[PDB]
Formats: sequence, C-alpha cells, structure tokens
Amino acid sequence: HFKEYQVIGRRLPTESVPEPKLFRMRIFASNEVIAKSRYWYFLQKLHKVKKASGEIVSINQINEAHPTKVKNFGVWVRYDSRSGTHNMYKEIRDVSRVAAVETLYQDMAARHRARFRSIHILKVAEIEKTADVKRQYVKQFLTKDLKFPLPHRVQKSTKTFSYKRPSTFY
Amino acid sequence: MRVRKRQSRRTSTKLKEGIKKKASAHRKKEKKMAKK
Amino acid sequence: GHLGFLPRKRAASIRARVKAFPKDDRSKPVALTSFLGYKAGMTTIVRDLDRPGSKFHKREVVEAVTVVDTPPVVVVGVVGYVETPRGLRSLTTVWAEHLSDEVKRRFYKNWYKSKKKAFTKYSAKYAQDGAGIERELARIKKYASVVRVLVHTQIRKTPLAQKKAHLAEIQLNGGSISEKVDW
Amino acid sequence: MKYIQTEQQIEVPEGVTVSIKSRIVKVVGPRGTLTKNLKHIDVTFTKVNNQLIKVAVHNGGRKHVAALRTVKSLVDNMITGVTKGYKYKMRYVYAHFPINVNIVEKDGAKFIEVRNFLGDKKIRNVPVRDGVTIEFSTNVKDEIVLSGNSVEDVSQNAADLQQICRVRNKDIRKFLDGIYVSHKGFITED
Amino acid sequence: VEPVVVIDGKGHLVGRLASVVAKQLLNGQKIVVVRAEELNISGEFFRNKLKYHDFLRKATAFNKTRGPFHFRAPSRIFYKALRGMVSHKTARGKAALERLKVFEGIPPPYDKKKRVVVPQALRVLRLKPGRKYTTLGKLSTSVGWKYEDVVAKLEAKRKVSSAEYYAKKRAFTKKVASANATAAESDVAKQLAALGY
Amino acid sequence: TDSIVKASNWRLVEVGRVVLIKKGQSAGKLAAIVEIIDQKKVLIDGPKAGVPRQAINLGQVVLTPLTFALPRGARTATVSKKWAAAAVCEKWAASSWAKKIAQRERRAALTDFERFQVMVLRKQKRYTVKKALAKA
RNA sequence: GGCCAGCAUCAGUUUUGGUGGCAGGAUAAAUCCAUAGGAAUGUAGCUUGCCUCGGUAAGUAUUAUAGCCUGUG
RNA sequence: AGAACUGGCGAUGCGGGAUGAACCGAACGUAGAGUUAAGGUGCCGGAAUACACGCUCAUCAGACACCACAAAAGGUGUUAGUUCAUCUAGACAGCCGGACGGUGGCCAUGGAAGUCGGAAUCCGCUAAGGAGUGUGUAACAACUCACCGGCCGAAUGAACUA
RNA sequence: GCAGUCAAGCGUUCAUAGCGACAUUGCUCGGCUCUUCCUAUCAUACCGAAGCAGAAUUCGGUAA
RNA sequence: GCUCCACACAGAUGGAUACGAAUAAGGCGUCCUUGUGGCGUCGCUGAACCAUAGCAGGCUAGCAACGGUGCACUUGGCGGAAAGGCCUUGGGUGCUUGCUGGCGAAUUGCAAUGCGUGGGGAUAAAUCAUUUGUAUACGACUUAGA
Repeated sequence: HFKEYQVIGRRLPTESVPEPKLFRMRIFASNEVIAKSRYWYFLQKLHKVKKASGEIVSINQINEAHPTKVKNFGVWVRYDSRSGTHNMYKEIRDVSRVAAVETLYQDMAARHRARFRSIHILKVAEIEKTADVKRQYVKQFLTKDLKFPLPHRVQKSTKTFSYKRPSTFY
Repeated sequence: MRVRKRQSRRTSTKLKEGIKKKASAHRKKEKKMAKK
Repeated sequence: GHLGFLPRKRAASIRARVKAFPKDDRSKPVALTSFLGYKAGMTTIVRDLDRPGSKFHKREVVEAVTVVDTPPVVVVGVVGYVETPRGLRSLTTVWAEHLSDEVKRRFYKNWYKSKKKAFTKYSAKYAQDGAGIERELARIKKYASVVRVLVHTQIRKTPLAQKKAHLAEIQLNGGSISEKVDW
Repeated sequence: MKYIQTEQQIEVPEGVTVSIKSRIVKVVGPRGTLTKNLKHIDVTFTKVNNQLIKVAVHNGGRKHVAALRTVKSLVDNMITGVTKGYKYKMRYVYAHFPINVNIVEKDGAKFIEVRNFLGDKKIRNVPVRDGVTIEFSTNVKDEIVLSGNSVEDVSQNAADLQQICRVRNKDIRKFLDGIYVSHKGFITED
Repeated sequence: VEPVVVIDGKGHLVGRLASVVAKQLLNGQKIVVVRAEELNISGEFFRNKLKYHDFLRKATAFNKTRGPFHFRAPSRIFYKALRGMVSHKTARGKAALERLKVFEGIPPPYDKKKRVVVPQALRVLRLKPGRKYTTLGKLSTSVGWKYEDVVAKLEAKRKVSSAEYYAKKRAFTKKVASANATAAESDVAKQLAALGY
Repeated sequence: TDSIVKASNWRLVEVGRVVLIKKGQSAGKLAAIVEIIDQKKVLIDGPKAGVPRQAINLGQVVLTPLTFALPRGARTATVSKKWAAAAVCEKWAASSWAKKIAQRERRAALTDFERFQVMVLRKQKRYTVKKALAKA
C-alpha cells in the first residue's frame, strides 16, 4: 500500500554557488526511505547529478484533499520493457491518488509484466468534466442512474461439509 | 486412435545444469559483443 | 502364434462353459438357445450343390461331417439373474424336487461310499402345497432380468462308461420373463 | 473490455407467443409449436411489453457476447419458423441415367429412396426428420420440396439429400449429376 | 462429527474432492462418496478423454498383466485420484484407505441416509461460469466402462421411491409447522422468543 | 396467449442500495452505496449505524434486498437525511434476515441457567405440540 | 521418606490477548458547518413534438419541490 | 583458450533444492524452551483450498532456472498499448444505382473492343469513373471493384510494440 | 558458398560511425535368424489437388 | 454340522437428520385458464434441526390430557444395487420432565477416565488305496467300485 511524498534536493551548497534551484517532485512509495531512493534515481536521469552531490532538504507526506469524493483520474505512465521504453495513458476511476496509483501498479504488472523499478509515473491529474473522459471502460460507469446486478455469487464456507446444496442467488 | 508418444517434462539434472552452463556462456558472449 | 488364445493353459473342466449367449427379443416365442451332447464320430457325405454363382452349381460335392451324439436333454432347474453395476448376480436357483441318479452322482466325487443323501431336505421342503417353492418362483419372476435353465444329459442312453451326467445353464430367448419361468 | 450490459431485441409479432423458463423456449403460434434448449449459452431473458424480448449478458468477454447475439438469431428463427415457415426447393439434374426419387415408409421411418443415380444399383435411404414434410413440385420437372417449421430440420435434411449423391472418384466439371438446393425460402410469401 | 460421512460426489471436482476426502481419512474419519458417475472434472471433454487415453497407454511392456491396472468404473476412476493422494504404500496409508468407500450410484443402507457435499470442491462454486467441464459418466463409458446405462436406469427408479418418501415428508412437516404456529403466544412460547428458540 | 419469460431477478448494485458488511472493523453494520467506483469497489456510508464513509470491496460486503432514494455522491448528512426519512432501519428490523442475526446473538450471550430455562420450556412446548398432533 | 501428582504465591525465559495516557503530520488529511462561484451523466419548473388516457423523447432552466463540484474561512 | 585475484570442495556434519561432488541456508559438547534462515503452506507433507488486483484454455498447457537452444517468424487466439488516419459537411459494414464519351487509342493478327501480350498510358466531362480490378465471349457483350452518389446513424480504420 | 541488388528496423541522435531476414542476380566389415518398438508409410483403408474423357498415373493429407 | 463330558473369557461415549434437477437459477406456500401458469414467501450457511432436566438418572404422592416414548407379542404391504432393512395394523406392558409434592445422595474427605479348546458318540462329506484314460514330468485332472 502506497503513500505520496514531496521530496526536494538542491545539490549541496559549496563556495561561489550559494542556494541552488531546489528540485521538487511528487513520489509514490510505501515508506520514506524508498521515496528518497526513488528521488535520487529520478534526479540522475532528469539531469547529470549524483546522490553524494546533493541533499534531501524536505520529505513530506502529501495527504489526499478529499478522500470521500470519487474522482476520475488520468495517469501518464512510461516504463522500460522487453524492448525500449514507451509512454502510456490509462484512465482510472478511484477515491484517492494513492489508491489510483495502487490499482495502476498492479494492472501494469498484470498486463505488461513490469515491476516497481521499471515504472516512471509522470503525471496524475483529475479529469474535472465528464465527456472528456477518453477511455470507454471508465465512461461505462458515468451513465445516468447506473443499476447493475452481481449475478452468480459464491458463499464462503467456514466448514468442509454443507447440508444445503448452496444457492447462488443474489 | 493409436495415441503417439508424449514428451517428458522431467528435466534431468545433466540437462538442468547444462542449461546453466549454456546460459552463462551466452552472457560472456553478450558482454564481449557489447564492446564492439 | 495367436496372442488372443492366451494364457495357453489347461482348462477348468472338460465341460467348457459357454461364455456368451444370443441376444434377446421380447416378442419371440420361448425357445432354448444352447444344447449339449457328446461328440464322437466323423463321416463322409456327398450332396448336389444348389449354390448359385459357384463353379459347382448343379454339381455334386463330397465333404466331411461330424456326428455328435445328443440324447434328449432333461430339465432339472432354473436360474434367475439380476442386472447389477457389477455384472450379473444369481439371486435364486430352483430345482426339480425329484432328480435322477445321474445328477445326485454329479454332486459327489466318490459315489459308492456315500449314503446318497443329496436333496432329501429340499424334497421335504417341497412336501406341502408348495408355499416356499412358489415364493422363490415369485422371487425370480419379480426381479431377475435374464433366466437360465438348468439341464443335464442322458448319460446312460449314451454308450459311455461314465454314468455321471453334466449339469449346464441355458438361457431363454423367449420374451416376457413370466413366460421364461413358467416354461 | 468486459461489457457491463449487452442486450438484443427479439421482436414478437401478433400470432406467436414466447414462453420461457430457465433457458427452454416455446414459440406457440399459427403453424405450430417449436422448442429449443439453450442451457449451454448462459444469458438472461426479459419480457418488456409482451411484444418485445430482451436477452442479456452481464460481465461478458468477447466470447460470451458472441454467444449473446446467436440466442437472438435462434429464437427469431423459431418465430419466423412458425409465422412464415420454411420451404427448401431441391432440383435434381442428370446427364444420362434418370434419377428416381420416391418416399417409402418402412417401420414408420418415412425414408427417401434415391434410386438409379448415375446408373447405380445401391438404393440410398435418407431419414426424414420429425417436423419436415416432403412433396413433389407439380408442373415442374425434377423437383423435390422440403417444408416444415425448424430451420435445422429442413436445411439439414436438404444437406443430407445432397451429400448421399456424391460424385465419387470422377470429375466435378464433366458430371453434373446430383441433387441441389435451388431455392431457400418461406412457405407463405408476403 | 458423525461416525460415517456420506458425500454426494455429484457435480464435484475429482481433485478438490479427493484432496478433501484424502486428508479427512488420514485423520481417521470414515467417508463414502456416492453418485461417482455424476462426478465432474475440468475441461472440454475430448481434453480429458485424450488425457486418460495416454494413461491407458502405459503398460508393463514385457508383461502387460503386471503394469498399471487401468480402471474404467467412475469409482475406481476416482479412487486412483484419491489414492495417489495418500502414502498408500505405508501402513498408516493402508489403514486410511481402508476407511474409504466409493460407490457409483447410491445403494443401501446409504440411500435412506443423509448425504453431504463439499463446498470447496463444488464445481458450481469453484469453476467460472461458461467454462467447459467434463462429467465423469461420459469419460468412463467412452473408454471401457459398460454399466453407464444400467445405473442410469437403476438410478431413476432409486429417485422415484425417493421422491414419494419426500412428498410424504413435506406433508408431515407442514402439519407440524402449522400446529407449532398455533402454539404461539402461550406464556411458554412467548418466553422462549425472549430466549430465541 | 401470453409471452411468459421469468425471471432471474437479482439484487442490483446501485446508488441507494443498502448493504451489510461481513468482515472488518464495522462487521455486521448497515451502510448505503453512495457511489459506484468500479466492478469490485463501491463507496459506502451508514452514519446511524456508525460506519465511516469509505471505499470498500464487494467481496467485503453483501447486498441486502432493501433500497431507498439517494442522490449520487451524497455526503454523510444527506445520507442521514434520506436514511431517516425512508426509515430503512425499521424496514431492516422487520425483515427475517435481521431477526436471524439477532437470534444467533441472543443464543450466544445466554447464561447456563437461562439455557436450562430453554431446556424446561422446550419440554413443556413439546408436550402440548405432541398433543396438538395425533389428532388430525 | 521414598513414586507420582494438583493448587497458590513467587523468580528467569518466552508466547498470546484486553484496556488507558500521551506526542508527531497540512498542529493529519477527511467528514461536518458557514460563505462565494461553476457545470451535469441537468434538478424541480417552463416550452415543444405524437402517442396506451400521460409517458417518453429535444430545447431551455444553475437546483427552484434532487443533488454535485470547486474556492475561502 | 592463457594469467591474476577471489570463493567452494577438500580434513565438515546438519536444514532445504523430490533425488545428487561443486546450487540456496548454516560458529556441530549433552538436553530443555522460544525465534528464525533457505525453502515453503491442495493432499502426499509440518504450514492459509489466505486475502487483493490482474493475465492465460494449450489435439498431450504450465509450474523452468544469467528469461539460454531450436527463436526469425507464422496465427481471422486473447488482453493491453503506440503512431498515423477517417467521422452527425454522416465513420466502418451492408444492399440500390451511376460507374461516361474521344475510344474498337497505336502496333500487334485469323479473331484481341480495358481484362493473350509490346510501349507510352493522354485528353475532355463531372458527384465520380483507371488507354482498366478480376470473372467472362473466338471476338464483343454481361457482371464485378476503385471512384462516387441514395437510404442507414456512431463510432471506426491502418501500420507497429508488449 | 562467395560477391553484389534490394532493405522491417536498430545504430549513443540517426539510414551516409555500421549490422541487416525472405528473395534475387551472377558460373558451377558383411550377413544368418528371431522378439519388440518408432513413423520419417512401399502396399493395403478412406480422402484432397492434378487436362483427372475411361483405364492408368503424379503430388499431397489421415493413417503403424 | 448335532450331542456327551472336562475346562477356558488404527480408536463407541447425544442422533450418518435420505427428493431430483437447475446455477444467467431454485426451494416452499397458496390460488386458478392445469401450465416451461399467476400471486406470496425463503436463502446470504448445519451458528441448523430433532432429541436434551431424575443415585451414570433411584423410591414414592398426586394433578392435567388420549398425547410422546421404551419393551416384547402382531396385520400386512414394501425393499435385489451390497436387497438383510423401511413403513403399517392392533392388544398388553413399563416410563414420561406437561404441572405440582414427597424422599434418598455425604466419609469417594481440595484433582488422579470410574465367546474357544480335548477327547468320546451319533451322521454328512472329502482324501488315500483300487480301477479308469477324454488326463498325464511329478503334482494335478477325468473316471470307476459297500
């Protein structure tokens, strides 16, 4: 389970160059230590720096603004593959950004066999207005007065032997 | 019909370990070929 | 050789038992399906051949035939078999109350030493209005999908110095099991 | 993409009525009755207004939706099978030997004897399905008519009648001889 | 809980069925699967048939009277599925198997007796809708077994007698359920309610 | 001449469908489906029952046959408004299902002496019922 | 005074629950409440089409006799 | 294949990898208790037929392992993508119609009118129609599509990657 | 097989750091006897294509 | 096998509580156009249901109702898949905790669960030996004989 982290760094203040530009980014991780490590990994790719040349100035947990309102998120993803890296845009309906990126990571592993080290989360944005929601499987749930059943339900047994011949009604 | 012979899925220890030697051989080639 | 005729071993008895029977039609009249005798003989026959399409149509053919001696088979019982998921299963056999000296001989290996006390209590079991015999015959007619006839050979009318007749089981291919058990 | 709801519309005319429990379909109407088991298919039927029927697949992949449309087709085929009926007209052609097609009834089987096909002593016996009726076309030479209610009965019998008359170990181009479905249609034309 | 435990091996899944029977034994519980034929597997027919068939192809080369005894009967067909699931060469195994009993169809005194099921091996629950399974009755027949019909016949008749029994039952039940309802609101009654019963 | 096609009637998952949570911190409390997220997850809140507003799996929950009129995306106060106005709590208590849950809970917290009362009362009820039978 | 035990209060190592006090973060984020704007998978209303009597449909209508989102406190 | 340095085995039991010279774990007196490593938790077999999101149906699936060999591909299996395209001036599919005159263009030759073949392969007229996409006749005709246009009303198309 | 002609892409950007599949163009120890098994089948069985008039045949499929 | 004498003695602990079929469907109740019929209701676990209070269950006094149950006699009908059991007709017979009395419990001391032999007799049969030769290395088999 994830957590969003604002992690900043400004390549250690030396002589003749005081107070550098403080490079800020939002990092999804499980804890603070992984977030820090991922941040250094991203910095080495965005420009030519190193872990020893800089310093983590502030690490902060970004709590979700309204964890009760169901949102329509659109996530820009890129990831290393069997071949070269490539962009991807998946649309996710969820309550929070942490939970939406969670469902993405499990889906990316499920459909593309990409682990945690491959995936570069670019930008997670709310899609404010519907009918601008591009993906059809998300637009599937944005219809008026959606009433759908769950036919054929399993009844979870606590014992080995039953005396009914179970009824999978709903 | 006369059901024909089925291939085994038992990998013998000679095969399995020989697979590892052939794999590591492919590595040593790939590291050399990367330099050219 | 032929791998079907294996194991190439000595049989259980001289009287080999019949392995399969002719099917069954449940509208045909009641008639026996197998018979037994005593094979002994071989001889030559000539006959004119009315086999059209042959090289010997309206010609004469000599050929070898065999003479099995077959004295009139005598019925001494009936067996009823239920159809099971395990095959067939004999549930009741019924006998003839008064059987020959030949078959009471078949029930012993040493005939002369015995008191010849074979079916004494079975014949005494009959000794009334029936009551139990008709009960077992109801038992056969009610259940028992196939019905086979217990017979034996007339050994004395054959020149054989054996004196000891053979029991057998012969099914009936006459329909309605009622007509089988009542035959 | 796993559809949430997919539905088709089976249109019921005036003369016919559709009675369905589980997945067994009545089509009771003018010409007769037709029944079809569909418990292999896994759908849900909905009668909206006694004149329109809604088949339904919830949570179905492309394979399950591919089954969803074929139910609509089969139930509709039963409807047009009762209202209009089916009439398959088979014309049989021959070069030299006159093909002799007759209907015989041995043991109540209602067979079709196909005699003298390409000068052949074999007498071809085709079984007639329960619900297909055979008459010969008057005033038109060399024509056999197959008519009934079910599409399967009429069309499979038409297929049987032309697969017994295979031109064996010979030309296709030279030997025209055989029986052929000239016209697939309905009994009542409108 | 009981001395014996009769399972209705219908619409079940040989595997998950056997595996839930297997251990059950080793733990000393007596068990008697029935209606074996009606049992189920998983996968388009042919599939299984092709499977078994290859098994039916393994015989002691030099003397096939010695090698893998290939059993047809749905029972045996499912006793081998439970056997190789229990150290059956040891003593603790033989002793286990010995308290197991597979029956194709339902004979006495099992008939007139309650018969359970095993949810965790129920095809309806386990399997996903619209996915070919392969009954056991078929496979068996199309490979050697030759008593499919009989049982069938002897099974239909075994139900009838069953039905009637029930009918009689539903009735006597109604009668008791109606009398009870009429015993409601009677101090005693009233009270029980407060104590759930 | 009717077209009788019946029926396969389910409990549909919808906005305003009241649910009962099987497992978790809440476990056995009622909540209402406020908004549907996807095929597996819904959004639930039962303020009167005490369950906080949360995204839950439909594996964690079981649908109950009751419904009411709730507008989609309703905050806690709106849920409590329509909850009380429709009186779904009393409609829950009226059902056989709530009576069965309360039945098991009543039998659980029974004292041994109270269990002995059940022993005696069932003996008395047995007597009068057996007299009620063997008459018809 | 020998063999085996039970309980209690103890001490060492450990396993497994119940419950209280705090402290940290956006001094949690939320919810809830008060206020200001918006669009909707558009709400009551209003207009209109053609019919099984009033249902639906195609516009308006910023919530009015549902609600929602965003912003500030 | 040659050096260097490094572990392991060798003088080393034990847990695991079903099995075992070099593979994973592992500070061997005799015992008791607790906790773990590697490996595991359907049953054999001690331990969850756990939970959660997905993907796969295999005519002998797969459980396998620097993802190494047959390995570049084929497939109207299925799920995700990317890049270009069309689309309520009406997308794809579907039938209904037009699909033209110079012109039977020149050589060819018995007969070749777009469609046996040899070379350009042009003009006009339109909404659009190629010196013609295949079937066809000896030669024509006739049909077909590519190109439009008429009802039909929302998505669809191509090339790649996983 | 060698050399060239194309040439999906990849080359650290990328066709002018280079590799490059199918095609294509250049001339040129042996043997006697038995048992069992495999199919990569010569015949027997059934099919598909073939100027297959018939007969005969050629190639191909299932098949031990 | 019958009789005569002599002796010997792999894990029960309230009840395995019986429709069948379907699962994208069913069960039950009711009603009618008697049907793949209308209407109501049920599941979402057997967490059930039936049995269950007495010196390990004694002895007695009753009250209420024609019930429940045990035991053995008994009228049949039913059950062949391993039927070996299932219902039913009745008479007797104890007991009943349906409700209320009447007595006994100690000292157990504060836990240690509390159906074969070895000989007789009587009568069925088998083997050996004999004979057989449809059998045969020897066994075995087929025969024959108070």
